[PDB]
Amino acid sequence: CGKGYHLMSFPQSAPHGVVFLHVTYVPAQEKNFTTAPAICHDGKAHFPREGVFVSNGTHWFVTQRNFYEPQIITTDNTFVSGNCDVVIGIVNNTVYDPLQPELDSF
Amino acid sequence: LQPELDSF
Amino acid sequence: AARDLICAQKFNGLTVLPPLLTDEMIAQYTSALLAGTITSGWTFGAGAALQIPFAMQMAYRFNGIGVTQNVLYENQKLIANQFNSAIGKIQDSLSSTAS
Ligand SMILES: *[C@@H]1O[C@H](CO)[C@@H](O[C@@H]2O[C@H](CO)[C@@H](O)[C@H](O)[C@H]2NC(C)=O)[C@H](O)[C@H]1NC(C)=O
Ligand SMILES: *[C@@H]1O[C@H](CO)[C@@H](O[C@@H]2O[C@H](CO)[C@@H](O)[C@H](O)[C@H]2NC(C)=O)[C@H](O)[C@H]1NC(C)=O
Ligand SMILES: *[C@@H]1O[C@H](CO)[C@@H](O)[C@H](O)[C@H]1NC(C)=O
Ligand SMILES: *[C@@H]1O[C@H](CO)[C@@H](O)[C@H](O)[C@H]1NC(C)=O
Repeated sequence: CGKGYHLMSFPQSAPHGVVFLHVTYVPAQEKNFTTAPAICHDGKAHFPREGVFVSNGTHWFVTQRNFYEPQIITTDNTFVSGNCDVVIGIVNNTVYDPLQPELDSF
Repeated sequence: LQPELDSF
Repeated sequence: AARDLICAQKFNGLTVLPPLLTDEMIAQYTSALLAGTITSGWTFGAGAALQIPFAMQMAYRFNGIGVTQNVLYENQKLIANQFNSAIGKIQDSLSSTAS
């Protein structure tokens, strides 16, 4: 159904045949980034639910794979599985908690 | 969630 | 002395045409496909080639079959050893068995 990530198709009749218009999706403008498989915070390894960890040099973000939409790292989009001495390539960073500063702010 | 608000 | 089968076919008008793509160029296609697979993933078949580490690519491959990423990231060397042993077993089975 066409080259690229397929979205739609439209049929057209033709003399002794059919013609498909395959509406597809193609990524356009790439960008280099530094990545890590997991993040060790407080002795616990954090893995992304969906997306991937990237960094533009100083701070780390999590974003989906097909579009650069960076977001800050919280516990809502990451899950914990084991400590941080088994996974190779793991990095040291902090993970923001969306409950405690709102709790003391109240 | 409940024990953390019980602590606060 | 004895006439060859190929010369007996050639002398009666039965010729064999050569293929357009040589074996080296077919091997160049295969090497390009393999390099794009192992250094970019599935992105090179759907647009430009997007580089990615192989561990992250295999974590995406396990996410494709309903298994989470920690299974790969906690058992990376086991999976590497099993893959290397599988490749060696294919090599030995292709060397020994001719059927
Ligand atoms: C990498 O991304 C960070 C995102 O926070 C950038 O930091 C911000 O930069 C803008 C201007 O470029 C400032 O107005 C913000 O105050 C910065 N935010 C923070 C939290 O410091 C950073 O500039 C980017 N580029 C690098 C590090 O080269
Ligand atoms: C899961 O299976 C793998 C093999 O498929 C096991 O790995 C083997 O473990 C034994 C003993 O620990 C070693 O002697 C072998 O050399 C290992 N094989 C490889 C290829 O590394 C693994 O132990 C199994 N896991 C559990 C929990 O039983
Ligand atoms: C990323 O870095 C590599 C190596 O320096 C370079 O070849 C490439 O042009 C850079 N940019 C992109 C978009 O890949
Ligand atoms: C991460 O931090 C811990 C303790 O703070 C330290 O033992 C470990 O070496 C650090 N990892 C790296 C890659 O610096």
